[PDB]
Amino acid sequence: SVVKSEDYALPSYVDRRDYPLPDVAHVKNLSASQKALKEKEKASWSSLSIDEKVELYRLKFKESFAEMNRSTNEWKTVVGAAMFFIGFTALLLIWEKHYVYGPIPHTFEEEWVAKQTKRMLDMKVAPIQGFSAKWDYDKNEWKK
Amino acid sequence: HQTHAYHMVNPSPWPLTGALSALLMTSGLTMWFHFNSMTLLMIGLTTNMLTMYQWWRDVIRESTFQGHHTPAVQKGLRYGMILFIISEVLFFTGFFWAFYHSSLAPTPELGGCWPPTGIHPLNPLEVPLLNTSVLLASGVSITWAHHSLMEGDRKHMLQALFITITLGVYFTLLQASEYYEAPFTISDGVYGSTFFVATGFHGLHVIIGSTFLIVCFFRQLKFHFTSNHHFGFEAAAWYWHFVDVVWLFLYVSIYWWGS
Amino acid sequence: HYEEGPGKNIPFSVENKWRLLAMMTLFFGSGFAAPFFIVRHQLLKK
Amino acid sequence: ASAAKGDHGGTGARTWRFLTFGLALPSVALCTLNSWLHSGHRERPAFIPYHHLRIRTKPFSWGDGNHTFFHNPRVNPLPTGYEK
Amino acid sequence: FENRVAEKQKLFQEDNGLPVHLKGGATDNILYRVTMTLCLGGTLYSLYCLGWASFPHK
Amino acid sequence: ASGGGVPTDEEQATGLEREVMLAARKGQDPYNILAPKATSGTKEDPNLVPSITNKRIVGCICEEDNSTVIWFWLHKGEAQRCPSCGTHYKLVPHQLAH
Amino acid sequence: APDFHDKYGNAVLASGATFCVAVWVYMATQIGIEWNPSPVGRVTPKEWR
Amino acid sequence: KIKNYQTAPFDSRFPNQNQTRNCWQNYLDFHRCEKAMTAKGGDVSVCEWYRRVYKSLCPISWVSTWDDRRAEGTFPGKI
Amino acid sequence: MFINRWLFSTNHKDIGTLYLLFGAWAGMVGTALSLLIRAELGQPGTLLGDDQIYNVVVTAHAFVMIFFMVMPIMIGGFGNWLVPLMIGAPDMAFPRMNNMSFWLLPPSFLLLLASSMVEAGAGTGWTVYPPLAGNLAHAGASVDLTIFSLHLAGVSSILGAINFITTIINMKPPAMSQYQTPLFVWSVMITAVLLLLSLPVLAAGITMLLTDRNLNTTFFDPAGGGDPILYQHLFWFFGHPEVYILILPGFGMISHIVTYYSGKKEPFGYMGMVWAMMSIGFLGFIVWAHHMFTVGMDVDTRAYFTSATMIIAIPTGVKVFSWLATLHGGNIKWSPAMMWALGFIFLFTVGGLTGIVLANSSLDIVLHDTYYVVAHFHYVLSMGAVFAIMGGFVHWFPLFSGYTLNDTWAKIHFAIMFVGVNMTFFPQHFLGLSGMPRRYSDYPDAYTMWNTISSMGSFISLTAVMLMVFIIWEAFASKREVLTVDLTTTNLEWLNGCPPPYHTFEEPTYVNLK
Amino acid sequence: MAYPMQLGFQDATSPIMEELLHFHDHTLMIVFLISSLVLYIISLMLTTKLTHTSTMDAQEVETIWTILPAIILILIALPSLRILYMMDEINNPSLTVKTMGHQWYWSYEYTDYEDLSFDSYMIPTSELKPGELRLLEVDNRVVLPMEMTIRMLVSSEDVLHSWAVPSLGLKTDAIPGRLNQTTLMSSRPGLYYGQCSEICGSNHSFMPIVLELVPLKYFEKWSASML
Amino acid sequence: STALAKPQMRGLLARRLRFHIVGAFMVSLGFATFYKFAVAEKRKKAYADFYRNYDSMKDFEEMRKAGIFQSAK
Amino acid sequence: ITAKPAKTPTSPKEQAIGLSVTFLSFLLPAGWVLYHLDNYKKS
Amino acid sequence: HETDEEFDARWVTYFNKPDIDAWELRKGMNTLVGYDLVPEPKIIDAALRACRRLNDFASAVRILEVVKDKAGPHKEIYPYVIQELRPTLNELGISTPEELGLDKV
Ligand code: HEA
Ligand code: HEA
Ligand SMILES: CCCCC/C=C/C/C=C/C/C=C/C/C=C\CCCC(=O)O[C@H](COC(=O)CCCCCCCCCCCCCCCCC)COP(=O)(O)OCCN
Ligand SMILES: CCCCCC/C=C\CCCCCCCCCC(=O)O[C@H](COC(=O)CCCCCCCCCCCCCCC)COP(=O)(O)OC[C@@H](O)CO
Ligand SMILES: CCCCCCCCCCO[C@@H]1O[C@H](CO)[C@@H](O[C@H]2O[C@H](CO)[C@@H](O)[C@H](O)[C@@H]2O)[C@@H](O)[C@H]1O
Ligand code: CUA
Ligand SMILES: [Cu+2]
Ligand SMILES: [Mg+2]
Ligand code: NA
Ligand SMILES: [Zn+2]
Repeated sequence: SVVKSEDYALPSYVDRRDYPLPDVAHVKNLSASQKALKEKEKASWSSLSIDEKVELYRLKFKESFAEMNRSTNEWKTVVGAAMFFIGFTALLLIWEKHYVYGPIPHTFEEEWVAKQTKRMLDMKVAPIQGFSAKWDYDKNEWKK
Repeated sequence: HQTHAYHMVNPSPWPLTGALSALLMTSGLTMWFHFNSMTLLMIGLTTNMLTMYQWWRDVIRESTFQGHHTPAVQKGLRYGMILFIISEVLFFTGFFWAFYHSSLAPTPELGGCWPPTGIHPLNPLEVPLLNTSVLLASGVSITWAHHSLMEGDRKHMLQALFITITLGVYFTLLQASEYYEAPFTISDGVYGSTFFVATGFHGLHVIIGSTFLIVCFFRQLKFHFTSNHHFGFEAAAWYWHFVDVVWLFLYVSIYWWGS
Repeated sequence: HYEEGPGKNIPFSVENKWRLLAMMTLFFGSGFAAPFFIVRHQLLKK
Repeated sequence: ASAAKGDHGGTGARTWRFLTFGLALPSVALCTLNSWLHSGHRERPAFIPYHHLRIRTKPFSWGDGNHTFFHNPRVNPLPTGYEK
Repeated sequence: FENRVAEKQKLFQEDNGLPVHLKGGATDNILYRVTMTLCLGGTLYSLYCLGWASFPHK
Repeated sequence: ASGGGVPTDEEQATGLEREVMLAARKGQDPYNILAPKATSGTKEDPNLVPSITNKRIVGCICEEDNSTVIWFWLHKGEAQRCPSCGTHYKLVPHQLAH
Repeated sequence: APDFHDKYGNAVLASGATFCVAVWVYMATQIGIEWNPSPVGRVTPKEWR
Repeated sequence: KIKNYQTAPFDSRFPNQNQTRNCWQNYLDFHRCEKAMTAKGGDVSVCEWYRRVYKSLCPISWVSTWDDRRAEGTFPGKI
Repeated sequence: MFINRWLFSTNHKDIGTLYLLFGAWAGMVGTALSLLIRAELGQPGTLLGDDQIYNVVVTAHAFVMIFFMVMPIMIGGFGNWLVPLMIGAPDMAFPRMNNMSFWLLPPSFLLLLASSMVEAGAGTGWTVYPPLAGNLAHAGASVDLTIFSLHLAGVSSILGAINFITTIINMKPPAMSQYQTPLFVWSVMITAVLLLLSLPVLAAGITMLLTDRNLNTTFFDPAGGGDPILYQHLFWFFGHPEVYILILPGFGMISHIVTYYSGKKEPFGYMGMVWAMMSIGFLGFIVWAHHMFTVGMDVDTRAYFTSATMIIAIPTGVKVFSWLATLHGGNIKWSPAMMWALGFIFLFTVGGLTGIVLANSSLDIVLHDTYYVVAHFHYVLSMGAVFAIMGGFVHWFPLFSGYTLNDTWAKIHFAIMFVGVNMTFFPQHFLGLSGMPRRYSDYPDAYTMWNTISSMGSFISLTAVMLMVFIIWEAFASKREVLTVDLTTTNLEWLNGCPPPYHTFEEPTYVNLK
Repeated sequence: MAYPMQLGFQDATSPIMEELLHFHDHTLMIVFLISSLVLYIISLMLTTKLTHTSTMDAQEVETIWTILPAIILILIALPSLRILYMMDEINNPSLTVKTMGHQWYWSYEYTDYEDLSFDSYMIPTSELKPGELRLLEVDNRVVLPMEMTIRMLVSSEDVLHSWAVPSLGLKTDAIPGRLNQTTLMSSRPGLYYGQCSEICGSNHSFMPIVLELVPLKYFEKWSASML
Repeated sequence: STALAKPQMRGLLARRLRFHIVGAFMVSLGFATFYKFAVAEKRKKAYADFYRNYDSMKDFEEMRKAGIFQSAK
Repeated sequence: ITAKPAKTPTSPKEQAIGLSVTFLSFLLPAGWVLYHLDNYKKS
Repeated sequence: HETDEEFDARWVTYFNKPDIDAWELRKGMNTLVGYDLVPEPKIIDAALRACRRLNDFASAVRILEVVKDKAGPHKEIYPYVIQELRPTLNELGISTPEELGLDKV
């Protein structure tokens, strides 16, 4: 039952799928009725009751395979919380845009862009695949 | 109580004073190079010397006087020293690389030849040959010294080690004088640069090694070494061979082949 | 000899979690603040 | 190589002392002779202000910033030539 | 010279609880105090120097 | 040509150095310089593990050339077995310094 | 006996997701960030010379 | 006469990315030739190919510095 | 008492702890620097000033992340804490010298900060190439302070390498051969060898820069017949080995972490892993000029450096596959450390592969000095080295401290970091292929989108770094004391308890020769 | 030039750059395949409750995972090296042009026949003409004849720079005291942009390169007009 | 009251591995085929088709009239 | 790994404090600098 | 290595050692579950009987749990095994984990 720091050098108990029979019993000290139960265990197990069998199991082991291998709802907390902090990051970005960044260059104004785009087309920027390739020079429009 | 053979060292201030003295020397150099002042530097050099002195004193206390240097400890010190020497070889390696790089592809600024136009190298058959015979001989006397110490011979140890130191000192004086006499300087392009920096760090190592030998000499005077336990001496001797071998590479490359 | 065990093999106290919070804050905070204040220092010279 | 001598029955103190005084020191004495003979000041070459030499990208941190550390007046010209 | 190593072994093996760097006696303490004073002093002074160099002198 | 005046380890070695040296001469290894030799490691012939306390870490290289070493505390009392190969070890507590 | 995740999992996931989507959509579209998307299919080229 | 030059041709002596020596060499060759011809009583025009090649390859500032140095007596190459 | 213990230490665990503290603090500095980078690049135009201030920031970022965070944490911290425990040694061979290796770091760092405070800082790139780094283009004390900072870090690491090599060769149980030492230990030994051989060459190179700047030498100055390219060879002769130094102990910790959380007693193909680390260590000394494909080098040299660089893929591949083989058939524990490790395996592979792209000098002509290089190295450093450090930190924190982290919080932390670093660096591949140069404070308008998204990702990372501090505070605040650790039979470092006593292995382990 | 949201290389302008695009597609395929396989096997290892935790034999599967990657490397190195030697092939250029790096601009020298040289500076953002590109335009472009083999010689008069034009697959470092050679051949007329590619101080970001490719006849008359 | 059949009880992990490594291999070839069609061949045919009837003078002339060149009006 | 229950439990509220104070110690000083950047850039 | 039948026989014999002790019981099971297989009914039969000789009911039940676990997603295996073990389970009075409620989380 109760494990202590200064027992680290002693054989200990674990619940592990791949180490089914640990080095010590889950419970080492036995009450009077528990002692009587260990005695009865020396006779035919058919005479043991279901409750007695469960009790013998629970003396030897802490959790069953089913208990130890159970899944949990941790993922919800984890994913939820990560989304929360990513969301919080957006607030930092908002603060930064508002108070730190000035206006961007004039070359991003809509009219500048429209003129630059024509010029890029007149110069046939990336004419094979990247940019001008996507412009229909015959119909004077973006390729549908 | 331990039942292994290694040395648990007493908590020590020397690592800290060592590190701080590094900060004072590097700061100091900065201060000297840029703010025309030598004071930080002088302080750094002082604490550096005081650190080295006490630290190695303590090593002597721990070994000769306290007995912590079991064979397993001694074996560790051997690897330590070998590893240290390897690291020094690689340091020198960089300077040789620089030398071979400049001199094998002399650029148009130099006249496109080696030695560069306007450089008149020292004659390698003069003082540099003398320097070579000095270090080589010292390699011999130090081996005599080692053997005498293993054979339990106090007097001849002291004689051979003295001779070895005198030779070290000789090389140093000859080199000081060459430096003074040399018609080229550290500022005479890559010729002066590689020459003085490589032979300069070498000279520094000769001074360190001589000093280490002198420490050995005094420890021997004080009977510290036994005929079988004397690592400090071996270490100094390995270091000393290292110094000698770097010289032979300097001689072949820079004085002879680079002339 | 020295104190051993959880919370004793370390150069800082973990006796009080609030004092600890303050220390960690100063420690990691001074690290993080430094470059901003160095940037500021450069900007305000020339 | 094998040098030209012999011993090898046992390399001890006696042998290394033999080499110290029989070979090493005599070589140092010979080279010392050779050196303190081929010495004598050779005549300093005409000064030519070559741009690959007498480099000054920053003053030296001693003296007047323009003399190398082991400046020898006799043989090391300044960037503007030999000294008086 | 005579071999006085045994006296030094007795001194440094004295069970007085002193760390090796202080075990020689009162001079160890003085030399330690000089060293540490020069180092701590010098370090404060290097911090002062950085402070000074950190600002333009036009 | 020759004389003396250099102390020997016998005369001058001290502290732990001296202890290792004297121990070695009596064929003993109180400071664990040597690798102990395995017994057959059965229940009847267990590996004898000296100790100055009541437990000691054993590392068992189960088969020659295994790269994996199996580590466990060996306690005073009944022989324990290596959890990987079952070879037996028994603690033999105390002494070293008389 | 139900742990932190059994009691709060669903809420932390729901309100975490909602918050993150809301504030990223807001930052992406409402505060004047220039993403500089491709002109292709969006910009009408205009005379520049 | 044997000319009609576009640019310095491939030269198997300097086949790599670093062309510094190609400039230098052709610079020396031109000025060597020029000195040979100006001395022994002959014509500079036979030096012309080296002049074209170095002019094509060498940065103006290099040529310019080299020429200043030849005037000054500080040119480190042999002419 | 306090001074004797923390300023005068000769204890390998205390000195490990000092290194981790130092390392964590450096990480905060390195993180701030990297936010400044990404703030400047987060929208087109000028935020801070011209390229000088900008590159002062870039340079300090790299120096701090490499010499003050990664190396101190992996080698100083994990190395000192774990190596003696994993071989049952009572300490390091040179316990006092070990302390000096630590105390050299604060002064080193102080020198780096000084150089950024005097004059206009060292805006040179962490490579510190002349002539930009020389005394005319970078007049005054900043570059000299940088050089001296590197000298101190260098001495720190050379002495540390000597200490680790000696400890690992000389202080194992007599019956334990080299082929019975854990992979972490191997990884640290091989690292130490590379340090011992490569740092002195850098030392030589930067000394030469120091003398060109202050003593009128001309190693790198064409005027005096020197060569700027000689500097590059000296620096990279160190610099490639350096990156293997930064990843090897990571590889070491990955092997333990993966083995542990797979519930295996041993890594798959131990000898193959030893072989692979050795081969990588050796090959990393003969490939340095792949940093120089654009400097004007002969075609055959370029052919050789391309081919020798590529071969590194083979041993590295054996490692990657062996990690997967270790997972195979495991009883997988999905701990936070395991997540770091699994991320490590994938993202390191990606970065390694983009390194293989760069090995081809043909294509490197176009990629060199672009963001494609930046994306390659941040995959292997910001996701590689850092993931291994995080994995190691969470896995061993309970051994170092005696306390447990909150696992949920740690998984949250992993998740945020993972999104952060990917958002930061993945788009930089596009920026590189399309030609955005390195070390720019501003870029032509076309590159705006990927730079925006990259800076956003860097803010997410910032969030993860903040959360990390809170997580460590929470562990120390709550004081959940470790009880039982599984698999001690194959993880010696855990067997003396958490934390272990000040003195461990005063009585050495017993190992039979048989 | 690069265009907004670009994912890959700028379109090839020279036969060499086309060659690098095909070689990069080939390598990228291999990069996707291997990293996607790794990710796949990770997930495979991780998605079963079946276990096998006893000692696994290694000397058999290590063959496969050494030989396969070795084969893959050779399949990269072959086309890698073919391209590398192509780029080195003797070509006989019609024209030699030098460029010198400076803080912070480029100068060009065309000194085959006449003494032509000029400085090339970034157009300041405040002075862009409508439709011009921020940080990319220069006052004086490097006019060159299209469809001809040109030898570019690169150097610097101060710190390192590096001369790059991504569309033509070019990048040559500019090192003082050194004269680096590359060759340039555009398949098409037009304007081809690049940027200084070695950190060179305060304005490293602001010393771009603009090539103007036109027919020989227009190049000749430009040269003449530029003396 | 029917018994159950003895199922396969050995090598379950190995068998799963073999099955899926073989599957990974098949997907790899399918992606290699796809990629050498939607990327590699697509690229070669784009360049081939572009240059097949490309007229560089005509291209120049269009550029010139649009006004883009310093050296040609 | 198994562990004892916290010796000094840190409740949700206490965590919210530690987390706030942590984030604040990173955000406030940087925020201050960045916010006053313009004041620095021309003064 | 060896054939399937030799392996199983080797394990049957291991567990059938009349005077098998507690340590060998554990070592046997803990080693056996490392392999890529679900132990054959005959091997489990032998292990269970060893549990009986060692008066250890709880380990018998834990053995049945480990069989289930080793089958992973192959849900057919465990009930086949139990079916084959039924005479043994009746003879020794071993209740299954399911009969004991130990299969519920
Ligand atoms: C931890 C740090 C680290 C590591 C481990 C590496 C590892 C590698 N690096 Fe690099 N690198 C850096 C950090 C690192 N790098 C940094 C910081 C720079 C920039 C320096 C500067 O300029 O500032 C840089 C720059 C750099 C360049 C220069 C690019 C340029 O500047 O133009 C090159 C070119 O060859 C290169 C290549 C490689 C290669 C081939 C590897 C290999 O070691 C990777 C091998 C791994 C794999 C290949 C993946 C695993 C293998 C498999 C899954 C098997 C199958 C694979 C194949 C069949 C290919 N790196
Ligand atoms: C390990 C080295 C390392 C790391 C981790 C990083 C991390 C990051 N780097 Fe860095 N970077 C370099 C090394 C590194 N970098 C180098 C060498 C260069 C080239 C410099 C040059 O050109 O000269 C460079 C260049 C570089 C540039 C290009 C500059 C330019 O060309 O103009 C950019 C821009 O986006 C960038 C950004 C970032 C970002 C956002 C992170 C973020 O991912 C960081 C998020 C924070 C962390 C990942 C780390 C925290 C870890 C700890 C705090 C320890 C925790 C404590 C314990 C566990 C106890 N970096
Ligand atoms: C007699 C032979 C013994 C040599 C030692 C001599 C004493 C001086 C002290 C310095 C020792 C340091 C060694 C190497 C340093 C660099 C150059 C020294 C070599 C030297 O001594 O060269 C002298 C130049 O001195 C100069 O500038 C020197 C100016 C002195 C400033 C020292 C510079 C300090 C540089 C610090 C570098 C330290 C970094 C190393 C890191 C190690 C790894 C961390 C040559 O004189 P000259 O007048 O040019 O020519 C002679 C003309 N008649
Ligand atoms: C003007 C002069 C100043 C110049 C600056 C440098 C100054 C000089 C440094 C000279 C080095 C002195 C070293 C003295 C060390 C004495 C301590 C010692 O030697 O300690 C010995 C151990 O070796 C050990 O630690 C081995 C210790 C090895 C030290 C190695 C020395 C190299 C230092 C190099 C530092 C410079 C860096 C180079 C710059 C590029 C003690 O063991 P034993 O000898 O077996 O004794 C025990 C027996 O008695 C038992 O019977
Ligand atoms: C790169 C990492 C950094 C990420 C971004 C930082 C996240 C934001 C943290 C907020 O920091 C504060 O924000 C303020 C405003 O929101 C400040 O008030 C300033 O501005 C005010 C409001 O307009 C005044 O009330 C005050 O005087 C004050 O100076 C300022 O001092 C600062 O401490
Ligand atoms: Cu010029 Cu960067
Ligand atoms: Cu590299
Ligand atoms: Mg470059
Ligand atoms: Na910007
Ligand atoms: Zn065993």
